[PDB]
Amino acid sequence: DAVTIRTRKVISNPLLARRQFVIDVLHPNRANVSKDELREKLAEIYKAEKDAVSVFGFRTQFGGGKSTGFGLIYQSVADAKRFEPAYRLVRYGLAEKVEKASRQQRKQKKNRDKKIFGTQRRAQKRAARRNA
Amino acid sequence: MKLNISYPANGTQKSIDIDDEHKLRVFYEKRMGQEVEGDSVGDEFKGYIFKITGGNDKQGFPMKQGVMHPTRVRLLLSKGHSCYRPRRTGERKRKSVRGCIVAQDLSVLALSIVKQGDNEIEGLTDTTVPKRLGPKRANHIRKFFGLTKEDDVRDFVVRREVTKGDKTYTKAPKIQRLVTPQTLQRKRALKAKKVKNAQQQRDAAAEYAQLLAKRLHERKEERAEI
Amino acid sequence: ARGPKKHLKRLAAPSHWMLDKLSGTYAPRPSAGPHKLRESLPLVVFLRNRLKYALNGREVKAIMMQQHVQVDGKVRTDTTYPAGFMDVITLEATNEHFRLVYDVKGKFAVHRISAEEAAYKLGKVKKVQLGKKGVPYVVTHDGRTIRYPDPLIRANDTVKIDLATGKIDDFIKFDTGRLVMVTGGRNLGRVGVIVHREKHEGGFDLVHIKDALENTFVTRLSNVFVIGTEAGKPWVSLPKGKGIKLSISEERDRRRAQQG
RNA sequence: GAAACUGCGAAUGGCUCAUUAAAUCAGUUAUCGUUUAUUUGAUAGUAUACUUGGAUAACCGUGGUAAUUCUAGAG
RNA sequence: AUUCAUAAUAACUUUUCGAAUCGCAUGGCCUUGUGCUGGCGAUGGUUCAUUCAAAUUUCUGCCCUAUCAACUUUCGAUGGUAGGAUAGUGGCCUACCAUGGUUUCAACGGGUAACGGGGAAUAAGGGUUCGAUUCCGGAGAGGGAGCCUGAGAAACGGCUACC
Repeated sequence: DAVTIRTRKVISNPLLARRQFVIDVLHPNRANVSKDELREKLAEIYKAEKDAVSVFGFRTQFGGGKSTGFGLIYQSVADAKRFEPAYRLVRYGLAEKVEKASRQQRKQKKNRDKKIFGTQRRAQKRAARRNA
Repeated sequence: MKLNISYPANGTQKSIDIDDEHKLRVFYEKRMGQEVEGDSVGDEFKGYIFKITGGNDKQGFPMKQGVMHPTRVRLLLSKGHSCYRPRRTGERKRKSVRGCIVAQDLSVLALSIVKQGDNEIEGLTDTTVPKRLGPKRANHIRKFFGLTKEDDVRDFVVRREVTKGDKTYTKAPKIQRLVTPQTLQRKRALKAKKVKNAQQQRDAAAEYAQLLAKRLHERKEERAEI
Repeated sequence: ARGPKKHLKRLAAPSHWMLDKLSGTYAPRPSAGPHKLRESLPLVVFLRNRLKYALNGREVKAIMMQQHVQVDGKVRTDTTYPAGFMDVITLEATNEHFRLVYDVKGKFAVHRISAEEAAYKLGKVKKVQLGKKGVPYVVTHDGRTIRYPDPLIRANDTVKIDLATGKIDDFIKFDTGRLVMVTGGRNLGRVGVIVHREKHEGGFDLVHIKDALENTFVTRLSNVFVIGTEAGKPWVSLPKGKGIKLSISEERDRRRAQQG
């Protein structure tokens, strides 16, 4: 209801081929909209694609209503993929959260490779022959 | 007391076993690297001459050349020594090793066949193995194929072909120290850069010389007006 | 302590970087380079905390890995490059240029300059002596070495250097009447003009200076950076203020006056 | 793109306050009394060459010890 | 401020190094030979400079204690000459020699429920008390000692030995 998008402190960022500014939502009678919704409104306002828009860090003033945030308007999915981290892309869907094990499991494996010199196959076959 | 004989001529190894302690006396009190007559060892061994290359004792410790004891000692081992692999640079560990003199207390004796006898062992003399890779440096290719300096070495390196069902191909080593126009260009570039640098330093020295003589001239007039 | 320190605690970082207290434990540690650790501004501070071109240090890494950022014209990728006094920082991708210059308040202000301007700098003569093969050289305050200088040059003199060929364009003799700019001390960032120099053998020489407004202020000789030949003519552009100190009441008056 | 060789780092950091009373430490000096990887400047034309050799790892292969980030013979 | 830098001469050296390395583009010249050539670079290298360090180092400044008044000097204590060792100065160590060095302006010895400092608590002023601990400096890795590697460690998530 009467959602408005208000921008200040705009930096044209060619080094990362993007653009940095601050984004304010003026929404009454509502909790707040999802970040993705601000991405579609930013897209419609600035006639850029959805995947070239990224926003983050939204906080509302005391008393409800108005919220601030920070957003990036890239100039391709290619650019928004070149200059961006994995967690934002997993948020949107432009990537996938890689299925690594836990930190303890990975560290324990890496320490467990410190007890073998040379290739794993060599040790495996050697131990198999000695366990006959 | 298992015997780990190997025949380098064919790249063949076979671990045999001797139990009758009356049939191993020919090695007792021998050292590492010394030669031994295979006639007295068993029966399949007539005519054979072996080189004592190493061994491990009943506790597993390896023999080490130069420790003239028939028992174990502890030595501070460092980089370059036998029986030790350093874990970090400069590390030295004190380790237990077996001497180079052969006794009954060994578990295994390592042997190399120096000259074949008259019979054949089922897998130690009759068969052969090939050398897993061929020459990789150019001049070793020349030496081993008897090639000439001027012969094209690119296309006569040996290839090995892996047959994974279809789309099959050979895999060939890169030749190091092969000469290319790239190598010549790099050498020319370095020589030219040395030439250029020497030139520009000579020019700079000359220009500074003229600057010195110039201010000499003006200084001479400046002092000549007093 | 067994060997060289590689970390710089945030509270131990020089204050003239205006590093906020509560960001995190550590501060950028400027690499060994042309300028002293304390009297230099590493590039990550310049390209993040001043220009806000990057939100963080990872994006600083990305920006410099793409040949964007330049120091004295040459391309640098060392995020912690000790950029210091008179250094010229070129940003061709943004079409923007800078020069590290001490604003009067005591810091490195964000001093924009032109492309024609961003092709030279200035250098104080530390010493003059003969190297190997009798070749004379002079050492500058930025670790630059130049062979075959003018046979008249001595210590405490400023030279003009082209950022492309590394050659000396023109210089200045140190004597009374020169426009200068204090390099250290409490008089940091302010622009004055030489009045007199007092010579203490074995001690530290003292120099007497005067701002455009009549104010006589003394300073250690080792903090004097000659910037011109006479009053009113620097050899580089000066920041918003021209290096004259204004008292707190004066600045408050000016703030009220400007804002209405 | 494993392994291994080579190079670099591992002398930073983090923890603690036991020792320590002109010692440590603080401000202030000195190196015309020394070493310094790295960084950044410079900087060497000096009176078989279409580019020299031989080792070893990685690797396949025989193993030994109850056991260790143990290793030996051979190609 | 120098026997400084730099330069010269005569000789010396188990001869230091003055590039047998690597990636992408492949251009231009013809006296058309797998020709002569040459663009951004990687890495490396002697010396000097610089930067990051280090090691020494000047002056002044520490709590309680005399039921601690003399201390140091055999086996270095204070100094001189010569050497050895060190990265380098220096009793750092050795040889010979001299007999010096500190102390009531508190040496030396003993205590510390003592790491030092920036600081903290209370505070009319002057003071009193605290600071293991977010920063700086030091020291240690069970206790001791000795080393390897390396520019840099007497390193302990390095080694060696004893307890």
